[PDB]
Amino acid sequence: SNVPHKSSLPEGIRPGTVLRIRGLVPPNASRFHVNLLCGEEQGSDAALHFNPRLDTSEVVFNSKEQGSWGREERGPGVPFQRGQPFEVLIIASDDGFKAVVGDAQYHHFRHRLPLARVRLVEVGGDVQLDSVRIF
Amino acid sequence: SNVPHKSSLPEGIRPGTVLRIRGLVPPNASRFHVNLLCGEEQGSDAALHFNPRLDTSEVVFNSKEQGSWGREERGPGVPFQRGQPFEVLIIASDDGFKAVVGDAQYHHFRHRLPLARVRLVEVGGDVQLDSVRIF
Repeated sequence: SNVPHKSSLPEGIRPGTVLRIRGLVPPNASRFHVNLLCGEEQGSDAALHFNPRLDTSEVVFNSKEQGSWGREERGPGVPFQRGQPFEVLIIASDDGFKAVVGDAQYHHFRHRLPLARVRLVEVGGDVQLDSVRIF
Repeated sequence: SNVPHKSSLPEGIRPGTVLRIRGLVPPNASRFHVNLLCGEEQGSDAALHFNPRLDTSEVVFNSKEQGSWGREERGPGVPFQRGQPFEVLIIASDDGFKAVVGDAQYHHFRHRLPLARVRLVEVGGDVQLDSVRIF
């Protein structure tokens, strides 16, 4: 494992930016995450932390600012399964991020940090990442 | 076998809206269309008319305002084939519609009508639809 994926967003992201993540959850995965970060330094603020937790069957959403985590939000269940492929859309809108899993909107995360600060996508944890694409 | 597919959008669509269309272009297909319409009336204004033409090997984009069509825009060649499945994203931003076809950004259509007018997605013509989803 032990390596996160990083993708720069040269144009930043605006309402209408779509991140498509395709991958599969390894059969003994505990957790993985997708972070929208505001810069390339290791403590940088996270506009969005999307963290499916399959050892506890839940999906946590949060933000991180000046080094401290915000309040956890969480969706209905976990739309991921060990050993199973997935396709996630993270869609930037004017008032938040829409997290789509499969064929259904899973959660709407209202913006906590300004959208214009987001500068990179990071994908880490127990996941087999097939493809990260920005549209 | 096939039918005009309508998705009603009573709250409209906002920037950061993804229309995902999956289907088959059947073996003898001439052309098909995805319309973002402003109402349910016959001949409603169209914010976007997306029109792959298999018979002429072009993809046409246009609008229909106040009864008459605008000037057509064309994408580069035809990324559709008779007898092949496809995935199209139509992504609404503040300034236009982004068309993605099978992992490749394909064309950008600047708004000609205010996005707020859109009330209905219609998919018709020579296509065998798998799914239409609006996120």
